[PDB]
Amino acid sequence: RVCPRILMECKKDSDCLAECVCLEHGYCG
Amino acid sequence: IVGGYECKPYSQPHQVSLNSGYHFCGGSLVNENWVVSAAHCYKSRVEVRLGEHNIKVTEGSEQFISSSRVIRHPNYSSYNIDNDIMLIKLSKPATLNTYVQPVALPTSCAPAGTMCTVSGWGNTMSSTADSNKLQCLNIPILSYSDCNNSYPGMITNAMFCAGYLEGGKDSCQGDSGGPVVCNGELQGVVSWGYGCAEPGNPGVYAKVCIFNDWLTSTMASY
Ligand SMILES: [Ca+2]
Repeated sequence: RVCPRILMECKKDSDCLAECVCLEHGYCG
Repeated sequence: IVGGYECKPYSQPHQVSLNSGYHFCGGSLVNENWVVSAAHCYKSRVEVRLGEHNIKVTEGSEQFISSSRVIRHPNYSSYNIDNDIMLIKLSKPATLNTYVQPVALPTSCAPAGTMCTVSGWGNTMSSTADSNKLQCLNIPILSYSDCNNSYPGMITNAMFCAGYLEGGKDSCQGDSGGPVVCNGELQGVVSWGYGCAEPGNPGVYAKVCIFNDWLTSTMASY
């Protein structure tokens, strides 16, 4: 949703910035 | 970069990769000692990699330089990604040559309809375009009406939209901090969007032309 375009690894949504979610591939988007 | 093409090697010689274990954001060289990027790309120490075309291969053109200072805009707001611009001072000056050249700061704001180039090593959403080789995309600046209509009430004076409302061509994760260059001047820094290359969701960019006073005073403050 508002999601900065930085490449960031994640497991769960809370690892991401703003309204980005952790997408299946292990990265925020 | 989604919907773009592989850049001619070193055609964007101001482009840098910010690396802390892997590429995570881009940036632009604006003189021998300083790089402009996005404030949400902040890390206290980053390695800046210049003269890159394929980031996973040593080509002989590269300069890897550690930051000595990383300075976010004082008014950056993480909640809504406002005033998303940052300066990075290199611990030693870059050697300027055929592969590494600075980009000029803007003399004025570019009007809607100006055609610009954005570049980066981010997600291409394609099995054909390799994100390890620098990608290039030509995008027009959109009017504030179009920009605010796509993201109602979310667009501040420090932001502009650029791209295609039909979708298909856009910047994407891994491109943050990189350049939007229009007629030889850095007009934007890749910042945020909803998804990538979605219809009605163009990319939003930090508007460099309103930060010239902070950028040029900070590049000589210390
Ligand atoms: Ca390389």
